[PDB]
Amino acid sequence: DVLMTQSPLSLPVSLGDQASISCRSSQSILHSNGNTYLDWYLQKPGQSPKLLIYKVSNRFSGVPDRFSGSGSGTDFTLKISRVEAEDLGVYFCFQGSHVPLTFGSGTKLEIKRTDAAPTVSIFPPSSEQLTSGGASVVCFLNNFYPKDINVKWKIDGSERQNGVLNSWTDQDSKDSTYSMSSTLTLTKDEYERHNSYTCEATHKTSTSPIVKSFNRNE
Amino acid sequence: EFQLQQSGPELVKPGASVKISCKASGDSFTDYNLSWVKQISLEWIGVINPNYGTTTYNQKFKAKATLTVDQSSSTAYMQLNSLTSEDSAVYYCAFSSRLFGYWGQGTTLTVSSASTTPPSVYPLAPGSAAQTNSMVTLGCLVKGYFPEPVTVTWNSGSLSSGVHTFPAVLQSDLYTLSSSVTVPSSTWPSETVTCNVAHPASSTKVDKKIVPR
Amino acid sequence: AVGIGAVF
Repeated sequence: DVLMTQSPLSLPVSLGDQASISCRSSQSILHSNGNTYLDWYLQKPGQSPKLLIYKVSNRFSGVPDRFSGSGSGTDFTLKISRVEAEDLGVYFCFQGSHVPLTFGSGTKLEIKRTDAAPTVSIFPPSSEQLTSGGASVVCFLNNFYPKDINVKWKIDGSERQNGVLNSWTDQDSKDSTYSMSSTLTLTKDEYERHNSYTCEATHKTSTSPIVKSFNRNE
Repeated sequence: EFQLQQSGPELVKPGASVKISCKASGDSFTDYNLSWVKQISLEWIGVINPNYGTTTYNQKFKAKATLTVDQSSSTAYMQLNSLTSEDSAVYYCAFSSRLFGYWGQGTTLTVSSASTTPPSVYPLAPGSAAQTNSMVTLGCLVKGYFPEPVTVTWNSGSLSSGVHTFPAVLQSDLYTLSSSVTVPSSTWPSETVTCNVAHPASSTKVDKKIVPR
Repeated sequence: AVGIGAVF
């Protein structure tokens, strides 16, 4: 198969910045008929991908001229001369020359803002849930930037990984931050077996883990 | 005119099969073909030319997918066989012609052994009291339901600033969703904060007031 | 030809 890779995977920009996204194929995308079926797509959240550039450098009708494509063979580049807000989203390159047709992994064009430390909140199981027989501990990590964050659960000081469900929001339209929810689900017996429950976040805004805990018996 | 229509969301049990559809209509094109693309990350499954019935597959999907055409109605179909959780995804139909292409809205497929199951709604209240002039974060945990969607609001939609509702996640055949809301310490608990959860498929409506522990 | 299946 022809493998397509994009660089960078994440591209934070300010509005008005120039943006460049590259695509490399493992074999040449030039078809024997002379055409190079290299396309560029933009996908906005909750929407279908939309064609921007086809066959390396042809702007599809209606696509603004701030978008341009170049390259040949195995190396291709999409350029945005001046990024506008409607441009934010995930960009995919696509090769349609060689079966199986393949896509790059995508590049997220996002808004750059100042760093923001997460607001971390931890919650014990509700009495409702305990009455029903289960025990979930919840940790919200809210309104942070940049988007890269890692969360670790510790029970009585030991890391726990089974029973964890994580969910992430898209970049906020108003303050350009990200948020994350982590839910550790235990049996009620397990919850009653341990006392100290800790949510630990690793984020660029602190050199040490950002910790929130509670003791069950308090 | 031009229209590209895909069939609606599908819920299927593991090991079962499903057949979804795509139709291009209008007076704006002659020859065309229809490709199927999977998104969990885009993957091309195959292509069918409805006017000739010719198909080309991604060998990866040769057993998993069968592309057909109902030439009576000009409707293309993709059958996905012997479903596993690997197959839960959005499936796009992508139209190609001499002068333009176009992607449909997508068909979501969810694989689960669960029948319709109402959610349990749990309040998330802080275990420690709040300092003066601080922000307090409350939450709502919505667990064990099927299928999507559940809806969550706060104070019947009158609490909208400072809300984060997190996308639902399917795990062990059931969904979990959560929602947080942040308010000044001077407003809770002195004013009530309630998460309102609705699950249309089970005709469920739950109001859970967040009370201090 | 334009679109995912333009080569066919």
